Amino acid sequence: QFDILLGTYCNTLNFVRFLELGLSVACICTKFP
Amino acid sequence: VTTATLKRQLLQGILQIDDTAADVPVTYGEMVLQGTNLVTALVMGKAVRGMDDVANARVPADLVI
Amino acid sequence: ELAYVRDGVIQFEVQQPMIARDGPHPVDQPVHNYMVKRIHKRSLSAAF
Repeated sequence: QFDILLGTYCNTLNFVRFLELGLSVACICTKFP
Repeated sequence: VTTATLKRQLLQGILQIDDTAADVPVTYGEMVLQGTNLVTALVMGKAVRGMDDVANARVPADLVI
Repeated sequence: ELAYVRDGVIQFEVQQPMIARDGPHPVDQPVHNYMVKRIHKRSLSAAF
């Protein structure tokens, strides 16, 4: 008898545009040292 | 997947035929069997399938929207 | 080269985004949990 392993797969999720929408329509970035 | 009288009632009520012909591509994939599999099986007994992380025909059908 | 597999073990890894907050509520830290499972093998019979 013997055992055979299939393998290991990693999840590759996607993303959405947030840098040009969330920081442009909701909040405004302004540096103030 | 629908059948029986449920399919008939669906097509009578809300489902309408849009397409008549469709094609299905054929894709076959064979894994590599050349390497250290034979020696590792004869010295150990078990095998591990690695190499997973580095870094036509016309058949009628009906489609609804 | 298909033969008996005698079931086996599996492993999955899905990235889950965390949250950031502060105040009276205690802070939250990311955690990792791994759960193992098994498989079932069917039987095929055909004779005349």
